[PDB]
Amino acid sequence: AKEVTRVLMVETHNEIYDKFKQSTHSIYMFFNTSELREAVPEPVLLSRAELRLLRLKLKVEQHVELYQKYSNNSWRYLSNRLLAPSDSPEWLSFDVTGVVRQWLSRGGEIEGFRLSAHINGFTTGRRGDLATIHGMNRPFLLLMATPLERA
Amino acid sequence: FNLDVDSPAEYSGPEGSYFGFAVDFFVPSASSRMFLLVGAPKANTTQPGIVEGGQVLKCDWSSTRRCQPIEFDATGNRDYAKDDPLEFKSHQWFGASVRSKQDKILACAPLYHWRTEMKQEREPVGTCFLQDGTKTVEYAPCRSQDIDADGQGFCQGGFSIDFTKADRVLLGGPGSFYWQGQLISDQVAEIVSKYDPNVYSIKYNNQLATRTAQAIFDDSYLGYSVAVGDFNGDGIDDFVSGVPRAARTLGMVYIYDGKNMSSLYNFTGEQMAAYFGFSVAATDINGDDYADVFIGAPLFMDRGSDGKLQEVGQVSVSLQRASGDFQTTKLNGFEVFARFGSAIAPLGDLDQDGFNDIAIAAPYGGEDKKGIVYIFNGRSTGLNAVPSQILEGQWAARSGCPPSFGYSMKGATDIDKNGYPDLIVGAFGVDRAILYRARPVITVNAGLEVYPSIFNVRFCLKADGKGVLPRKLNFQVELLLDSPSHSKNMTISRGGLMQCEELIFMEYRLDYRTAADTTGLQPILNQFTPANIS
Amino acid sequence: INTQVTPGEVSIQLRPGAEANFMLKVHPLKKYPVDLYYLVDVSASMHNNIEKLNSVGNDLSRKMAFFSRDFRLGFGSYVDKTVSPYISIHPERIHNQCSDYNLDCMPPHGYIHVLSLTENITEFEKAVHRQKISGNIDTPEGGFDAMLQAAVCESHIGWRKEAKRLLLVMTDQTSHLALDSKLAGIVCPNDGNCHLKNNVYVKSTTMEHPSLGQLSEKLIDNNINVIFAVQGKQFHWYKDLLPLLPGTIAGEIESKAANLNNLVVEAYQKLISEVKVQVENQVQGIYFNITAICPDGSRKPGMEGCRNVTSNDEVLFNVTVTMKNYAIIKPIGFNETAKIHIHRN
Ligand SMILES: *[C@@H]1O[C@H](CO)[C@@H](O[C@@H]2O[C@H](CO)[C@@H](O[C@@H]3O[C@H](CO)[C@@H](O[C@H]4O[C@H](CO[C@H]5O[C@H](CO)[C@@H](O)[C@H](O)[C@@H]5O)[C@@H](O)[C@H](O)[C@@H]4O)[C@H](O[C@H]4O[C@H](CO)[C@@H](O)[C@H](O)[C@@H]4O)[C@@H]3O)[C@H](O)[C@H]2NC(C)=O)[C@H](O)[C@H]1NC(C)=O
Ligand SMILES: *[C@@H]1O[C@H](CO)[C@@H](O[C@@H]2O[C@H](CO)[C@@H](O[C@@H]3O[C@H](CO)[C@@H](O)[C@H](O)[C@H]3NC(C)=O)[C@H](O)[C@H]2NC(C)=O)[C@H](O)[C@H]1NC(C)=O
Ligand SMILES: *[C@@H]1O[C@H](CO)[C@@H](O[C@@H]2O[C@H](CO)[C@@H](O)[C@H](O)[C@H]2NC(C)=O)[C@H](O)[C@H]1NC(C)=O
Ligand SMILES: *[C@@H]1O[C@H](CO)[C@@H](O[C@@H]2O[C@H](CO)[C@@H](O)[C@H](O)[C@H]2NC(C)=O)[C@H](O)[C@H]1NC(C)=O
Ligand SMILES: *[C@@H]1O[C@H](CO)[C@@H](O)[C@H](O)[C@H]1NC(C)=O
Ligand SMILES: *[C@@H]1O[C@H](CO)[C@@H](O)[C@H](O)[C@H]1NC(C)=O
Ligand SMILES: *[C@@H]1O[C@H](CO)[C@@H](O)[C@H](O)[C@H]1NC(C)=O
Ligand SMILES: *[C@@H]1O[C@H](CO)[C@@H](O)[C@H](O)[C@H]1NC(C)=O
Ligand SMILES: *[C@@H]1O[C@H](CO)[C@@H](O)[C@H](O)[C@H]1NC(C)=O
Ligand SMILES: [Ca+2]
Ligand SMILES: [Ca+2]
Ligand SMILES: [Ca+2]
Ligand SMILES: [Ca+2]
Ligand SMILES: [Ca+2]
Ligand SMILES: [Mn+2]
Repeated sequence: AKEVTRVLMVETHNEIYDKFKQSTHSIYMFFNTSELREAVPEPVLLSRAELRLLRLKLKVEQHVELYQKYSNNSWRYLSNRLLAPSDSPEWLSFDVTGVVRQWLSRGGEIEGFRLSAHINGFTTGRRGDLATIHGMNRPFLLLMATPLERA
Repeated sequence: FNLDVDSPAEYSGPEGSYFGFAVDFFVPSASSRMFLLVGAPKANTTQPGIVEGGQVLKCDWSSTRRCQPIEFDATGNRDYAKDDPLEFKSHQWFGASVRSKQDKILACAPLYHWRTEMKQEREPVGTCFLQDGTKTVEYAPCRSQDIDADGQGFCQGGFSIDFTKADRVLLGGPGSFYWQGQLISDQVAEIVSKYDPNVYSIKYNNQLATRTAQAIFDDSYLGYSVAVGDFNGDGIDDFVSGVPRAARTLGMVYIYDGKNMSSLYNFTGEQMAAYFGFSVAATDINGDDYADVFIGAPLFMDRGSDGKLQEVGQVSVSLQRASGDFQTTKLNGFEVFARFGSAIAPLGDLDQDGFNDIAIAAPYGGEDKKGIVYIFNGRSTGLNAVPSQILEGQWAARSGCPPSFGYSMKGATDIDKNGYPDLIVGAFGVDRAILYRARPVITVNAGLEVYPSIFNVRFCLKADGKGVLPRKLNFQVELLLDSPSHSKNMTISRGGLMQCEELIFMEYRLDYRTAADTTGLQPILNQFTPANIS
Repeated sequence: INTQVTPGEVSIQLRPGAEANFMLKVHPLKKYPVDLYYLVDVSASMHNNIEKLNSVGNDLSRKMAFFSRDFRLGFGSYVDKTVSPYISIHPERIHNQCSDYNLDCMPPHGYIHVLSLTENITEFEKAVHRQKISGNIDTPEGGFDAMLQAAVCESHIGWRKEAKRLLLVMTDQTSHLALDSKLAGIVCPNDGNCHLKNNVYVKSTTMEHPSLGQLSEKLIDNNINVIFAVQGKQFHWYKDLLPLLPGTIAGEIESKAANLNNLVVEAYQKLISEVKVQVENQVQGIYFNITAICPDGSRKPGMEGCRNVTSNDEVLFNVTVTMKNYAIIKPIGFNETAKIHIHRN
């Protein structure tokens, strides 16, 4: 019923690897606010926002630590999740509605999330000549917002 | 230096089938007839739908040199589902590596493209066929549940195999863990007892193999060449593997333990990309009862007087001592672009002088690239630098791909029961397998007594030999002054005393007619003794 | 007759046991015509280097305009052998190796000659855009075979006898060695002849990778200067290969991967400033000893020769030919030769 939209992330080399070139400890996905405003202008019109990720074939143990960018100088904790030991590219969904709503009206240069431990669009896991190749379904921000005319 | 070059045993095979890629001897203990094993990976078989599958032909040594192939798996491709080929045996290169124990024959296909249970891709894992008597079994070490090139997808088993004296089989697959390598050693009894054609993983109970290394260790080609030898003196042969791609492409040799894969020693090449460890053999050379390590580098570049680099090849010999330290001696090549050191195979005590002998061959040397084989003897301190015998190929190039005579050879196995280990040389370019027989070696001592020196001339001599030899021998001598010459046909028995006589500088020639045996082997004189005194 | 090397030919007769030295003068010139070839890897590990190479075309001409007066540029690509286990022979992956990623990528190929050396540059910017990316499974990428095919096949590439040949090969990781093809099953060596049917190396599945020594000899015979533009950690590995390859130098590429024009300028300047000579002697009984003299005054005989030399700086090479058919002695990268004829008696 509600209109859906997708907000693609920045390129791994363009803006992701600007200062955080080697984020081995945690994979980082960055975004800028112009595309979020393009998806929907009204902050209140965002009924729900979701984060889509593609799981890998770990099948041993998955513990993801979710930090967020508060004023680009600190960290913010929201929640944590686990991945079932299944050898299949399962889809992951995170509830980041508040962060997206806050960032939509907050002017900034770049914003992102830390995924630490204590995937499609990144290194697949085959070391050598088949490691750095990118494919579709690159991590994006799924949005579910009502049209301005309807509401 | 006793190899017969005037009458070599020549074996033919299918045309354009790489007949001679892998040669080995077959000496069954139960029977008194010793056969031969040759490889032909590109030989068409009678299997349905299999093109150029390959076979291991077995040739007899008798006068009627007729040859026939051995039946190992006479069936088509297996099926996993309806209209689904479970196997891709076409171009499987079956018979690339052949190793034979007393009565066990192991033929291995390194291009056995087994589709996985779930991913069902044509990645070749590599299997082997072990036969001892009428019963035959199938051995698949690299076929397991760790699929894709991460663990064992491109394991390529059976590339290099060897048999341990302790009734054990060593298998090395260079393609495991993104071409890192593996060394899978299993007991023959377990494989023989547990043979279920229904199950494919065929997981074993006493299977020990090297685990995955670090990420930087990728492209190591471990298990490229395997050998067996005793180093720590515990009664079990250790494992030696050639590593020509590790150490940022420098060349290494890894020595493991047959008990629980413990790293005893290591080796490192001096030149970058010099193919250190391409072929490794473990045999004794100085008769100290310690198994030495022989390492050959086919593509080695050396600096000349003017600094011009030439690719002649280099072979390194390691002399093991009681303490454990290794003394490395480098043997440079003889001809440019000859690939000296491509194939190394021990010959044992070829001339029965106590010290064993080894052979190093250059498959692309000589005129028109006919292949050159060098025979090296053994000393107390290493081995003799200069070659003792030269073997040359008598066949030219049929096509652009050269014959490459001497690309692979087997030895250290007596066939004619003369006590001399004969050597077989197989060239896949011309599809021939040539066996060279060791001629009898007779050591002779000569002594001349003249008194007074200012007259009586009375020369004496004796003869001795090892193995089966004719009871009576014929020798021709001569006389020189300052009649000036006196010839005499004398007869000396083996082990006899001083055959002294007088006549009122000598040169002696052995008669090659009466001394020849029924087969046709003419005894050869010792090359290390002088033929003239004073 | 000869221009760079002063003596066209020297005929000296000598009895065995007596030495007879001569003079070999070398005078490098200025404004060498440049034929530069781009042997670039189009493997999957270079999704960014291909786009980095896009802008070299028009920009490098400005830099080369005041070193040389005429510039001719070509193009080339190579991935790897079209065999297993180097590539995937699966029915769905034999033609496209990016099916598992659902990506449109060029099928792997041993060597394809996209464009020859042309005065036109607009052809170069058209050629860089129409070629896609490729890839395969194993980490090493066969480049020595591409070098040998781009060197031997002079007619297809279009090398000029009067210009300074330049073959600039770009890689980031190690290349396949000669005997690595035993895993695939190819077990006899490369002959080294021309096998380009139609700008495609058809003999990529029946012959092994060329030897390092054979490749170096062919490069010396074809008077080909090689620049090893690399960006990864393998810069040290390719730097240690420079003594093995006469007349060859290697350069570094940053991660941001835009110093290609500067790297080419520096490589050209270094190649012009180095003068090394080796003798390819086949006459039996003669021994070659070379004594090089440097303009700086430091007597440095040997293969290294003299470095940091420019025009109007005459470099001397004292050679004393003795005795214990003709022998050709020539500098590496110089289009002229100094063939010496000796009286056999
Ligand atoms: C002759 O040459 C031989 C070849 O060079 C050489 O053999 C090498 O020996 C060294 C040490 O003797 C050995 O290095 C060790 O390798 C161990 C794995 O076999 C490793 O164990 C840890 O790593 C395993 C897998 O590594 C992955 O996972 C790790 C996390 O677990 C991660 O950190 C790694 O980066 C990699 O991704 C893992 O499964 C295992 O559980 C261990 O975690 C050893 O690690 C030690 O170091 C860590 C610190 O990093 C310490 O916590 C601890 O002390 C660990 O023990 C160690 O790296 C090579 O692997 C051998 N190579 C081959 C090939 O076998 C012989 O030793 C030489 N002989 C002589 C006499 O010199
Ligand atoms: C190796 O390279 C050298 C440098 O490029 C060549 O040397 C020069 O070769 C030019 C050939 O293109 C000459 O130009 C021509 O020379 C002839 C003299 O025979 C004149 O009639 C032509 O008019 C002239 N063409 C022009 C100027 O456009 C150069 O004169 C000559 N020398 C210099 C100093 O540039 C070598 O020839 C070349 N060697 C081989 C074997 O190709
Ligand atoms: C093995 O059998 C095949 C066909 O029965 C022979 O022909 C080869 O296979 C196809 C035939 O259509 C061709 O594409 C190949 O080029 C053929 N090979 C050659 C070398 O011509 C093949 O010759 C047979 N091989 C042997 C050793 O007998
Ligand atoms: C099994 O492996 C272990 C560990 O590699 C071996 O224990 C070492 O063996 C070496 C070889 O003699 C000794 O020098 C060490 O003192 C041993 N202990 C260590 C390293 O802590 C063991 O010998 C191997 N074999 C068996 C049967 O256990
Ligand atoms: C920033 O936002 C713009 C909006 O048009 C978008 O095109 C771009 O991809 C974003 N990321 C950048 C510039 O890194
Ligand atoms: C010795 O034997 C040879 C060959 O058997 C024979 O030709 C010769 O006449 C014999 N006698 C002498 C004196 O050589
Ligand atoms: C090649 O250069 C010439 C010289 O100006 C030019 O006229 C021509 O258009 C160029 N070729 C192309 C395809 O643009
Ligand atoms: C050749 O000449 C050099 C320089 O004059 C000198 O080292 C010696 O006379 C000779 N060297 C060799 C290695 O023959
Ligand atoms: C070259 O060296 C020789 C010594 O080997 C010397 O006699 C001769 O004078 C030298 N020639 C020149 C031009 O210096
Ligand atoms: Ca032992
Ligand atoms: Ca010894
Ligand atoms: Ca001996
Ligand atoms: Ca014999
Ligand atoms: Ca590759
Ligand atoms: Mn690559």
